[PDB]
Amino acid sequence: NWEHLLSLKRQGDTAKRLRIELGFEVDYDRIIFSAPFRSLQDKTQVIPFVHTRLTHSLEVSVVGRSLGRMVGKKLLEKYPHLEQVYGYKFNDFGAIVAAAALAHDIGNPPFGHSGEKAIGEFFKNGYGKRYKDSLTAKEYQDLIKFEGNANGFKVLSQSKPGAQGGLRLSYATLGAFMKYPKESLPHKPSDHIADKKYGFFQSERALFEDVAQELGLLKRSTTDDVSWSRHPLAYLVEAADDICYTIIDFEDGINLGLIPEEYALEYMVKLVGQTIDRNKYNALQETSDRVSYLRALAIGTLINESVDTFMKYEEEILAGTFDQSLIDKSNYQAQITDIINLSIERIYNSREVIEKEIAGYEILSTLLEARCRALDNNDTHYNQLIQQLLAPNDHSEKSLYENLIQICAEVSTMTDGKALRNYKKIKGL
Amino acid sequence: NWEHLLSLKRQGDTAKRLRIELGFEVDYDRIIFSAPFRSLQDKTQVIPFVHTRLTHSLEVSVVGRSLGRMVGKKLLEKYPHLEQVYGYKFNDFGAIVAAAALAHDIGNPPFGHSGEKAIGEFFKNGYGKRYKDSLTAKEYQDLIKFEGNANGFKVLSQSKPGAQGGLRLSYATLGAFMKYPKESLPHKPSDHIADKKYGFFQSERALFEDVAQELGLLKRSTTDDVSWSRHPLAYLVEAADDICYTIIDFEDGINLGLIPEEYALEYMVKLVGQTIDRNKYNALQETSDRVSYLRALAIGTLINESVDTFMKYEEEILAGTFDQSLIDKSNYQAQITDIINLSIERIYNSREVIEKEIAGYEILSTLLEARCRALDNNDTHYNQLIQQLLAPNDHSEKSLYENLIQICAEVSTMTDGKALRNYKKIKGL
Ligand SMILES: [Mg+2]
Ligand SMILES: [Mg+2]
Repeated sequence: NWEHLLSLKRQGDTAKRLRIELGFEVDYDRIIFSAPFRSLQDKTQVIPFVHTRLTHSLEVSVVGRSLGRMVGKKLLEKYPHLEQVYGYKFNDFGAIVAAAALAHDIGNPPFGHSGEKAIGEFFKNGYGKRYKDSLTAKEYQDLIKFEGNANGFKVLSQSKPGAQGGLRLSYATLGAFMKYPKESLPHKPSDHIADKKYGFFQSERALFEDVAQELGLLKRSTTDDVSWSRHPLAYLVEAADDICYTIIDFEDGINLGLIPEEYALEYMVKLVGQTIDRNKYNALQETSDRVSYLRALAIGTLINESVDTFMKYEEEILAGTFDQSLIDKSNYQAQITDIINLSIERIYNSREVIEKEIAGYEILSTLLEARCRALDNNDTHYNQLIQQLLAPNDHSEKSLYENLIQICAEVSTMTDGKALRNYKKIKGL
Repeated sequence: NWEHLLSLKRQGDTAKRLRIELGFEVDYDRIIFSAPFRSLQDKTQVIPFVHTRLTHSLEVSVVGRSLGRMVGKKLLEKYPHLEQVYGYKFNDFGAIVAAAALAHDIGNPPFGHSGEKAIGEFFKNGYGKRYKDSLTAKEYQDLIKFEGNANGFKVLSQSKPGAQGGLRLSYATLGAFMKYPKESLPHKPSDHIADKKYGFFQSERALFEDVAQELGLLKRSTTDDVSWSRHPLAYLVEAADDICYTIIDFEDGINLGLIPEEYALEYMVKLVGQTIDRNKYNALQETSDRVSYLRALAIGTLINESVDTFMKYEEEILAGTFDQSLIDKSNYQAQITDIINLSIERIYNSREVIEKEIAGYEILSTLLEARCRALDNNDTHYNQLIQQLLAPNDHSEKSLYENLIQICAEVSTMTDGKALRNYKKIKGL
């Protein structure tokens, strides 16, 4: 039911909010001005001009806003009652998808997936193994299979003294942000696209249950482990992100010298052939302009194809029977796969990227060990100094799992500069 | 006439474009993906978390989008025919103002106004004085009173082989971007707000004349020096920029330790008193959260006040008789002035900001002198090396003024990193 999916409800609301009577734009406005989003300006994208996480978020938001606007147009033309009595507009869908896409990278720890694996391995085989017997199975699982999507949900909606609900985003935006509406256990029960990872920690189970019950998400789990169907706009958000990750990593790889210019045309002829102006392409004198020209065309065709795919399986998506992505139903699957493999071989496996990941591991391991050692023995002078350096903000009487997840969130959201400086101080440099 | 002001015309168009038959959102989308806008991620805001030019542009765009949406609502309710037959929406106004505000900092040289003065002084008393007799009075004036607004217009609309019209933005966006629709001469003929500076160089006179004739801007000059009235949405763009420059420089100054916390409340009580929740403010435990809370409130009230002021003088603004800014008609003028003066005394006059400006002067002077010396004698080996290092892109048979303005644009749009590296290479470091 689309009426419940486009909920304007926020945390702490008592009276129901109706479309015909704050707005989805306000979510984007709040995310833009938020400190965690601003902090993305000092966070890199594990590549050797090259995009930072802030620009990637910006570009993803721009693709998601286009996808959502077209999808809202088509749904409003398919469900007249959504605008006749409920008063919804395609700009609403665009705003929801753009706000969800803008914050999709707000909780990811530095150094890419290597940082996530470092946080996981710290609690699996490192100093964090001591907490295994003091936590429940799902809590420990969250600790060992730490992902930045659950951390991003935590950042977007975590209460603090004087700020309940965090950014207080609308429930539609929160639902679109959740790509994996399931708990930390069981680990990958099936081949469904939404079961690859989890989207919320144990400290957010009640809040996401409230969000799902407000949005009317279908309960797909018959056991005691909660799991819901994906929000239909989460498909658009993820498709936008994949389109950017594919076409823009290739642009960045080509412009940085890691990928020769020939592969650009070689893997973009199929994508851009239907709309390329050959005279304009040949008239361009710089490689950067040509690759930008190709990137714009490819993004446009992929956006249109994703909209067509979404409207092809709307009923299946709303029922929860869709087990793959919108980009997986692409006619350009071979070319997309070839581009992804070439990017993996030339960028992600480059020395510079490997070197950086090896440093992240040592920095994150050191910081996590220092924070945990301070947590266990908060009486020594060195531990008091560590607490002052890394957690001067506040202190409270919380549980062990809450403290550990707070440590993980604080370490994940540090800027590369702040993390490196703290690691050097702790290492006496 | 508002119908002509909301023009969808772009460079090279032959058939007229009508609202009821590409869209103002496309301008924002293009600016986001443009290389010059991306380059703002490596450009600082001459302050010692602290905003870069990209985040300032982002925040300004967000304020301008709010202002434009409210102003469009009120104009559509005041002119029913703008939506009944022409089919315009308030989202159009919001998109135009947001696109204009996003690119307002795209042509400014580094090191703030110190860089602009360095470029001016290079041609006034430096090595550039040799070109005074080889150029017209207005051309030389443009060289010596170089501003980043004209350079931003150049960046947004300058033709290149394979790219005619640059980003090919809509004419409404270009009109809203132009804060000073006048030539380089005469220099400040009156006290009008639009006559403080100029908005386009001599190489863009024909293009901006075409833009003004398409938008129906009123010719305010009876002499041979062209000058037009401000576009009504340029007032909103400038008001948004001033609101951010005032409230956010104060936030940055407070958070950086240059401004104590007391002045925050002292100068924000009047602005935020009508909408502040005292319980929420006192419950916050960190200074950053409190100042963010105050900044959001102040931005909201200033936005509403600016909308009210704009609708107060709509007829005067459309006739061209308005000689001041929207922020100049504020009831909070004393508090705004006090905040600006405190920011000037504590941030802009800080050592760190002074030191940086003294370095900009030497870097920009060195780079401009090297480029000019390469231009005059393009036969020596050293000059060929300089041309390869600083201008490898392309070469053409252009006039002296075109070459000099191209040199100025290229130097102004270099990233701080690229500029510093080139200056060190030239200095043999
Ligand atoms: Mg992404
Ligand atoms: Mg500004």
